[PDB]
Amino acid sequence: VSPKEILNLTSELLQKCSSPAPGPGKEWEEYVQIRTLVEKIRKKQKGLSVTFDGKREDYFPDLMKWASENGASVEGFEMVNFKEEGFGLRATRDIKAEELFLWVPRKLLMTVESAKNSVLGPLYSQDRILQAMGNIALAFHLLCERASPNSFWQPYIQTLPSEYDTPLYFEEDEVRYLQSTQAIHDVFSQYKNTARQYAYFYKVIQTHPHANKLPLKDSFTYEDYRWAVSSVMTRQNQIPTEDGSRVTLALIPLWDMCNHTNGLITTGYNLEDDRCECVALQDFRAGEQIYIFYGTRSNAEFVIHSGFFFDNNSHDRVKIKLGVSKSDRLYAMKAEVLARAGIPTSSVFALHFTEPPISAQLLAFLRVFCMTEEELKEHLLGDSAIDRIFTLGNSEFPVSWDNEVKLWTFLEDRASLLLKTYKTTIEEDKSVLKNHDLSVRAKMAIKLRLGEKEILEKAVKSAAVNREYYRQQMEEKAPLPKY
Amino acid sequence: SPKEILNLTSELLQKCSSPAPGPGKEWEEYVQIRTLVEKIRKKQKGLSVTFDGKREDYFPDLMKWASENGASVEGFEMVNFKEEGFGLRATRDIKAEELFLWVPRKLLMTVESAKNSVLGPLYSQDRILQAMGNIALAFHLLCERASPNSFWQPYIQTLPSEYDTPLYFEEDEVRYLQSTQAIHDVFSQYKNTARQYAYFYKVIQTHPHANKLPLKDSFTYEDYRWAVSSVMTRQNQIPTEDGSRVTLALIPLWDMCNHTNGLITTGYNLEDDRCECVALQDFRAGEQIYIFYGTRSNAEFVIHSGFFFDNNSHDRVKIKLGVSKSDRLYAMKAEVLARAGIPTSSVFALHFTEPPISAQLLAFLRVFCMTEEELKEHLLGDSAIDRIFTLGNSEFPVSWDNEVKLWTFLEDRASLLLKTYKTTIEEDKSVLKNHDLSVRAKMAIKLRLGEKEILEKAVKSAAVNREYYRQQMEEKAPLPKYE
Amino acid sequence: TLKYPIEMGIVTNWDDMEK
Amino acid sequence: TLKYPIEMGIVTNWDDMEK
Ligand SMILES: Nc1ncnc2c1ncn2[C@@H]1O[C@H](CSCC[C@H](N)C(=O)O)[C@@H](O)[C@H]1O
Ligand SMILES: Nc1ncnc2c1ncn2[C@@H]1O[C@H](CSCC[C@H](N)C(=O)O)[C@@H](O)[C@H]1O
Repeated sequence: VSPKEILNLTSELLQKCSSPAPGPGKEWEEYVQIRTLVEKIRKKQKGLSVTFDGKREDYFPDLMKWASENGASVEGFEMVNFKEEGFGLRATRDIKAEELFLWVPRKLLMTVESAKNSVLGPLYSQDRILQAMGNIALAFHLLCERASPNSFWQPYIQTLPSEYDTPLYFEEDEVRYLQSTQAIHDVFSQYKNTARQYAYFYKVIQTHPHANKLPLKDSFTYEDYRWAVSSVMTRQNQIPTEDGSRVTLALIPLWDMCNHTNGLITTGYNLEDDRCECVALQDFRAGEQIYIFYGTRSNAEFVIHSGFFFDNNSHDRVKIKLGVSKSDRLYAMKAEVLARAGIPTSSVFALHFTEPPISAQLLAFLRVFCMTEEELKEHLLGDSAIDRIFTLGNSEFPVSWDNEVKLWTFLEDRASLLLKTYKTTIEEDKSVLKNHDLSVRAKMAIKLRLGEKEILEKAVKSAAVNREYYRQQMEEKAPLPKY
Repeated sequence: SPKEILNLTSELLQKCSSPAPGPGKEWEEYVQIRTLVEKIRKKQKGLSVTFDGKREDYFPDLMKWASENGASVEGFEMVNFKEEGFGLRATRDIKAEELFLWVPRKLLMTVESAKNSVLGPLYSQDRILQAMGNIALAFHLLCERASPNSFWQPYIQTLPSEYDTPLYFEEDEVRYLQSTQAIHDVFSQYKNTARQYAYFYKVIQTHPHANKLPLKDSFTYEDYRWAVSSVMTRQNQIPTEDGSRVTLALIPLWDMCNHTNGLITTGYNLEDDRCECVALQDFRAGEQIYIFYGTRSNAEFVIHSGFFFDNNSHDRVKIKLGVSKSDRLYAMKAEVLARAGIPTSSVFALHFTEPPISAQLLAFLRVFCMTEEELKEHLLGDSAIDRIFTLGNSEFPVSWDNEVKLWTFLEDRASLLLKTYKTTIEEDKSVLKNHDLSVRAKMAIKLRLGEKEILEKAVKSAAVNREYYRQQMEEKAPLPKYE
Repeated sequence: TLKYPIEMGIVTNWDDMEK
Repeated sequence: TLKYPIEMGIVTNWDDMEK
């Protein structure tokens, strides 16, 4: 209850979350330690500082009227609470693919520039974090306008969600499902970043004179900050500045009520009319939900930054770290070949679930990684050296049959090795999903760890297939293709 | 403002106390009442009492409070399931018929505890509270909700804040129910609840016995809609501690269980003075624990419980039938029905079962179609009472002709009832397949689809029974006789 | 069987004007 | 085709100590 008590707990929180990384074996333990401090603070606070009297949908009429007054499209769709995605837009007439059905002028947007010109301007002008991080500045812009009853953006803010499914909102046992995955470190970083930021700014707001007129000085809870950054990370957009020279981050009212489906980006910024413009990704008949394609993100990115898991994500991928070792006798030649091909000697590549499993850059890396000294010479010397480097990412022009067989043997072995580092198997994951009754957040975590393994399992099978094809080419003494 | 609300509630009271305007005017009346409620609701601040934490923040205090008063608190946890909302999930294996949950009477909220509370003085004065324990429960819940030191606060703070009873539907969601049997019950419930809110709003203002209630300072329409929805979706009938009367109660912890098909496995144990629930089926650790609520229809689940249950094996629709006073055999038929314990006109049920009709409806239909000679054999002589005894028994018909008449009649009447709906079964299936709908909208459409599917199955069953008995008549089969 | 079976959400009459 | 494609929920860096 005591103001000085919370200031001491946040001081303790700031110190804990500013300490260096503990080492990957100690990150789960540090995670629980930070969760313990945050939850103690949160349980001593009163939740969201500003709550509204009516239901969420009570405010959609005001948003439409406010958008209409400032030149946005307001006809042809309605807001509906869908079970799968939450609230979304639904067509009230037939909308044809490529029809411009949605447009939002810049004056309705919340941007880093509107942050600078608002009540947050003075604090923004002197705080090193706000000036450097538009995403955080937009989170505080959103909180300041939320706690301002005469704010121009109130019709937008009163329609925002009150809760999200970012991992910031998960229970400890819900995140525990992700132990041993690739994704869980970023869950840890998100939680530590948010806790450090809340404690830092809580102290800044309570002492800095450029914050004496901010509504947050009277009340700024951890729940406030968790809501604000989750609002920004699930909804923010990059748009050009008015003069088109630079980019900024923005919240786009009305348009950000659309939920995600597979497809192509059909929203662009119209600089001439100074407005966001969305054209229909597909035909939407009257009564069908209107979807857009958010972007080619992985399910790890959708879970951690967008708060949902997308079934049948055609762009799902996992990471695979690979590098030429300096203990390799051919390190110098491989490094130079990679360099001439625009590829680092060590990098984080992706494995994809859809065809093809490996990108051009990863194929080229794997070919060089397995090259003999004579092959490397052919890529460094003579009048065809540059032509050979030009084709290194092309699956149709192998270096040699033996090179392919070695690289697909390596990828199969490494993908198999990675699979064995997970604390569960794929069949075990499918059994948990089939035989246990799980919350939405729990299923997101289990489906994420399942997806990582299914991508590695598909890489193992594809590499086995490819290895056999090129071994057959070898034994058949087939003529190597030439470009 | 306070004089304005009292003005509006006075109009609402007079609007909702007017007699039924005739079935053809009930939609127009409904929309009129809705307009007035929403105008009041928009001028009020929602729920008078709200809590800072999330719903799941308060489940620990519920468990600790239940544990201190003798309730089972081990072997389950609270999980937010997507399909049913929050429910209980087993943390150990639970065998069918194991007594896994018990709730002593001290924890319950009852009409008795309502009497002995701050509501006591008003309870003893108001005739509605005295006659209707369910409304008494709802006000008990509201007064304790607004009492920060209430004994039942750990329970109240874990209740839902919103429900899916038709009181919460949008007007277009209720509109899907036009021309169905259920929409009249939706109309009644809406008018009942608005009349009750306005009536008690004025009573609390005028009665001295209401002076100490928290409701004297704030009592919103949202307060009342939440309270009655809380009661109608969760209330239970238990014996008094005396054992000689029944009361209505809210049962904490136990009423977190969601519904599946089965049999009732919860009973009251007077000797230990506690509610007891044995497992309806095996629940493995990590499976949701379900109970069977009761043999209610999907119209009852929708209107009074706020959900539609797929594969409800006890679904049924109403069919109103009566002997006409212009029938020349009315006198005889009325007497036979009376001797059988059956009214001359009644609302029966059609079930989604192999026989669609109960013994009582079969008996009524047989008398409805009896000739004068058959009526005389059920009225006179030493075998008349034997004949009445068997009227509800499919195995002993009155005559083959009687059966052919009654199944022909039922086929024609169920066929006619199908023709009074605005849509067909095929149109409803197309709506559910081609439109993206809210949960409430889906409940409404599945409800009207279910009414028609029961009638259609009744038509099919009746046609088949007609052919069966028509065959027995062509073959001059000996009639069965009970011996 | 159960002397006092308990039906969750037992339907009650809310019509104060008829009852 | 689009000169200024807009990605909904574009991923940003929140690590203030890196930046
Ligand atoms: N395909 C999908 N499946 C499930 N949830 C989705 C989804 N696409 C978008 N969402 C949800 O919508 C959010 C993006 S903003 C889109 C509107 C949002 N549903 C709202 O109620 O305001 C995401 O964070 C996720 O919560
Ligand atoms: N089988 C089922 N399907 C969908 N909802 C159900 C259900 N069984 C119970 N419910 C929900 O649970 C309510 C009864 S109280 C049971 C606990 C409730 N889900 C809660 O979170 O507090 C019903 O009004 C309905 O909202």
